[PDB]
Amino acid sequence: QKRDIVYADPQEGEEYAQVKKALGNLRLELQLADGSKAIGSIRGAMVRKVWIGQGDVVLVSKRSFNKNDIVDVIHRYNPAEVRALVKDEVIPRDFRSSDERDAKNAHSDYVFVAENDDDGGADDDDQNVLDRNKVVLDDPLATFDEL
Amino acid sequence: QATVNIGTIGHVAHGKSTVVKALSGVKTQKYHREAVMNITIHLGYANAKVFKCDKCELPAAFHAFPSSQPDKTDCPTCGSPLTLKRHFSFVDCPGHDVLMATMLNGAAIMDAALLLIAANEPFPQPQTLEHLKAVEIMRLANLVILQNKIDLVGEVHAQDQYHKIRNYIDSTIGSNIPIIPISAQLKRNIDYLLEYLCHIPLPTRQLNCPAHMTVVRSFDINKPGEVDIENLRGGVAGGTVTRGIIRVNQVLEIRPGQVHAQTGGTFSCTPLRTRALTLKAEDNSLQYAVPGGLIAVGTTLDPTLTRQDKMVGHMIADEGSLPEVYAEIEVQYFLFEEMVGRSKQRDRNAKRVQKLNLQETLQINVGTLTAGATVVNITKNPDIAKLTLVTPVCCTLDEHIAISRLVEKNFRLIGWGIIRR
Amino acid sequence: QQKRSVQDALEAQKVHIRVQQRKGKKFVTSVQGLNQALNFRRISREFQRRWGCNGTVIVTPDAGTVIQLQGNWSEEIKKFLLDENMATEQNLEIHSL
Amino acid sequence: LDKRQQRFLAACLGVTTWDGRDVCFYEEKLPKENDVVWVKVIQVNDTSAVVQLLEYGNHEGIIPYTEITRIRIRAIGKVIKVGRNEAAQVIRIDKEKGYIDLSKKQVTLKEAKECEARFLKGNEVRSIVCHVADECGIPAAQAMEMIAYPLYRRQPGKHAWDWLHELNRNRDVEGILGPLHLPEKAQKLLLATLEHTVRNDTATIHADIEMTCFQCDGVNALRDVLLLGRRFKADQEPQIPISVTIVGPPRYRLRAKTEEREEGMRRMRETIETMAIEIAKRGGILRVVHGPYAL
Amino acid sequence: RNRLPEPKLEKIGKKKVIITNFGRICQAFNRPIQDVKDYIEKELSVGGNLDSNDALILKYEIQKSTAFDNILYKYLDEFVKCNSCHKIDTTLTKEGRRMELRCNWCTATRTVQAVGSATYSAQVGKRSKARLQAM
Amino acid sequence: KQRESTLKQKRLTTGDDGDVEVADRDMSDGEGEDELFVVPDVLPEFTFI
RNA sequence: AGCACCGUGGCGCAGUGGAAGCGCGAUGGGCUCAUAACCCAUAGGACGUUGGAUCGAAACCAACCGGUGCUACCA
Ligand SMILES: Nc1nc2c(ncn2[C@@H]2O[C@H](COP(=O)(O)OP(=O)(O)NP(=O)(O)O)[C@@H](O)[C@H]2O)c(=O)[nH]1
Ligand SMILES: [Mg+2]
Ligand SMILES: [Zn+2]
Repeated sequence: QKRDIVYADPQEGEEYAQVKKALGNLRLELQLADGSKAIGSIRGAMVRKVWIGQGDVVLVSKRSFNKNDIVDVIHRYNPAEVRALVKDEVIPRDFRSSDERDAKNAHSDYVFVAENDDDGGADDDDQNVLDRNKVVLDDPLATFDEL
Repeated sequence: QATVNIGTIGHVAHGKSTVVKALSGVKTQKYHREAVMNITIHLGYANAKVFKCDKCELPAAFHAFPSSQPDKTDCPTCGSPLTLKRHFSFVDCPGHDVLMATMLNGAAIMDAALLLIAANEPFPQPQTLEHLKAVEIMRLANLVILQNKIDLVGEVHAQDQYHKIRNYIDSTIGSNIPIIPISAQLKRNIDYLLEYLCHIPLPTRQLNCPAHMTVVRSFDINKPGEVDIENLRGGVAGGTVTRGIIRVNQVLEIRPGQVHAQTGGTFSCTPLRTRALTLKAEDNSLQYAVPGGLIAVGTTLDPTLTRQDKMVGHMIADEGSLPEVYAEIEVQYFLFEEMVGRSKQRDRNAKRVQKLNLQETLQINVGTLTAGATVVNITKNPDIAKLTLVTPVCCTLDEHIAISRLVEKNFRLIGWGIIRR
Repeated sequence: QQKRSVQDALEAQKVHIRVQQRKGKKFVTSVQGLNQALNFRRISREFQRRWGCNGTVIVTPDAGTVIQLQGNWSEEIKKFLLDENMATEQNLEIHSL
Repeated sequence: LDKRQQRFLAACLGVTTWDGRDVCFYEEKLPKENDVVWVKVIQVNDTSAVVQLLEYGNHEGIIPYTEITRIRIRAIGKVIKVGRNEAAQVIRIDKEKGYIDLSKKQVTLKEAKECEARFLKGNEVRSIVCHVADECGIPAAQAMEMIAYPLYRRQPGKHAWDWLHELNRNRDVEGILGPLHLPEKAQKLLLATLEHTVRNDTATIHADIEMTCFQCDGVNALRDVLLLGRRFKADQEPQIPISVTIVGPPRYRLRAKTEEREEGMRRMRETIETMAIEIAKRGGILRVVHGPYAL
Repeated sequence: RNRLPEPKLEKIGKKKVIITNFGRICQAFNRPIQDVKDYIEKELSVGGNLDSNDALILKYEIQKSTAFDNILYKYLDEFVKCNSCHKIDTTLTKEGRRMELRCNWCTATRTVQAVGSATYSAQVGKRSKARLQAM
Repeated sequence: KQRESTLKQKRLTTGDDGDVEVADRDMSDGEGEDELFVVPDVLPEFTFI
């Protein structure tokens, strides 16, 4: 179909952030990967078409007319893309603060690294092309004899 | 035997028994110590002889073990025979919160100590500072400051640290004591360290005044001995001598002696007469004990108690020599302004000491004693308290006392005192 | 005095909390390691009233005076014993998550 | 050594055939109605099951389905299975051609404890009298009938084990051979009955001395106390030393384990009294925990 | 900041969780199989085994996540990771009774102790069946 | 598909021996990816975009 | 350092002299629209090691080794 991954535009609202716990009446509690503590909401195209769990990472928006009102979840990042994001160069895995930075909660927590793609297979596509219009030897039984 | 007693102070997690492990090559245990993990709990002792390495000042590399360095009779570092200079004992005084009182117990024995700080923590913790003021009661002159970890973090943070510490010291205690790098679970830069210990002078002591000994250890009975003569392989008054020559087959009096209960409200304690069976220090056996060094004076008579040390602050002398036993001591006390050992944010933000008042739990650390006291009188003359001690104390000097109070399930130095008596 | 002090500030008194799961997303929780002197009826009956729960005052052989609760609570079964001299902050096992 | 040799040899065999697996323990062919018995489980067969007794030969018996327990079980298999040895009692009994009918569901609130004990005693009696009998000649039937069977008849239901008209008498004390008849097999009987059994295992507390208190003479006093502690004695074992655990400085733990009876209790009490009253005047006083146990 | 294989999961039967990468993980911090397995299974207070093709099985049910990591963190900061430097190259020893562990990248020795839980587990949670089996 | 097979049960009622009959037993999930089965082209373009 | 207890299938254990079993497992089938639940068939044992007692045992005795608990704290 289409892309499963988008990047924040720093202008026009939109900043990465992580869910903490969940609260009633469609709202939840939400915390900033630089700033202090927040409360979020959700949009009505995700009211039960999409479920945003706790400690899932998402992309907010912010109000244009007035800051420091409330913010809203306008997207979700699938776990597949979270590991990728966090790797590259981008967001902290500790979500600066955590609850708070002055209590330094949840210490390392040493890196995990998705270094598990290659298993030591999948080496060499640099080899032969077809040989056709040649008589060549190639009888089986090979190895079968060492005498 | 050892001639000079060298202690160890420093907050826990900065090394204590670690530096000792480097040099001596031995460790201390009691079983309980393992179960709580990296708490030392009671006191260290070990012995390492000094013999000068004769082309050594600071050569680049050698084996990590200290046997190429002193505590050997041959040298491979200079490749030449060795020659005696000195011999030392070690003592390890705790750095954990609770263990203040037992640091105090072992604080009047020593003739010097090493402060230990590490680069992995903040500038001056609370417990470090409290150690220092504790010292100044008993008024040691020689002191040495060290950085235990310098190779576990960079050679940048090291420098800073050193500058700060350097500033702070010689603005508290003069002599401008040196601040020195070492390693001692990698066991390097001993040569450096050792050179500074060599220069620390002979202290003076009296060898012809009536006997005085300070006990801090007891129990050596068995397990085995099991068969034959049957049990055990009688006990000890394992401690230091300050005065006189403790020879074998002398007659000794224990001057706190056996404690007897109150008969209504007044208690009595009767001395214990005992004989020296043998003097044992290190793995060697002595025929006479010279002041300085930990000598295991072999005791005699009856069983019961003195399991690990129930000889806490006990004084041994010769027959017909009696340090005066006092049940009541008139203490002239001076308090500090800061309740050291408090941990809140930073050491410098500390709370201030509350005045000494009637009817409060004290302690009273008279030398090696840990006697419980209650204030009954603040009046006799201003700033004098007539304090009644349940556990009797023997005066041989005017006595230099550190006073400890409970702050929150643990005592924290509050002041110092001197007995008028 | 000091003896008792140590023997208490550095020995025994170790405070167990644990969480498990009954099914799907239902959960359960316990506490153990609290001294016999304290009334269990008064602590349990507090936890309950401060949030839809369900206590007990179970006594089990060689583990006794052990109390459990209904729901996942780990955080608040630690928090409430911190400020209140019930756990020297050193004896706090969590087996949750 | 023909003993060693016989063993190693007979791992390669070809086995020596022996009576371990058959022959009725008592006279009777079959029990009376409502008698507990000790059976073995040959199989299940869905509709009830076929088991065998062991107290009387290998003779069958068959429990009927819906007669194993009160509870729903669904599967019969996973309560009882096969190869077990279990209790059961009787309901009906045909002596005409030997059908017997049993229940496991009427054996309730133990009772099957008695069954264990009973069975075991039986097994002892039997395995004994064969090793006797077949060193010389004669089949087991006859030797049995002349040694085993009398003591089940003479005194009613006292077995050939317990009360002191039976066999374990003749392990303590002798003189009961007389009213029975017995050639050479008397020898082999009594001597196998010794060679195997065993009594077994008994208490072994360890005196505890707490020599609390003081006095211008403790150690010396403690030594004197210690010297009378153990040997002492010796005599044939049980003994009473070694002695051998240091606990604390006042507390000394002396062993004292017996292999034979309550007789160790007397020795410990006497030793403690001598040490405490006559001695312990030169040192502290002797106190007991007590003292015995460990257990 | 070391690199640890990111445990990876499967939801089979909507009860069990199979962990494929088990074998690889245990190798990495240089500790054996059975001992590591014990700690995990004790904390969660579930059954399941290993065996197989060295993929673990557990009766613990969770919504599929990367949140298995918390468990591993506990194990690694108790057992393997020295409190001198912060670094795993570490190697277990047998010293005295209930004494173990050594560091070797600066050789500051450290002891630790091993779980043998058995204090309180509650009860969960069907009955009838329990008594039936314990018949 | 299994979830579609779990929504075909049949039926309620506590007990039929000692154990329970319940349908549904809760699920509020929910789906991940939606893999999207990539091969229009992959590698070369990625160094420009 | 002694005392006490324990050592049996991958793991936890049963088995007081006629002497290889059970529960959890692994692997492969069957029941079910699927999954739990539940049946069945397979392979998997120096009964810690050594000596001794015994017609004969894995079971009893001794020696050593390992594991765990308790008391010991070692000039
Ligand atoms: N890398 C490194 N490790 C060190 C250094 N000094 C000590 N350690 C480590 O720190 C640990 C603590 O040793 P220890 O001396 O018991 O600390 P302590 O401060 O004496 N304990 P206590 O506070 O109770 O006296 C030891 O395992 C040792 O390996 C150092 O300079 N570098
Ligand atoms: Mg230490
Ligand atoms: Zn390290």
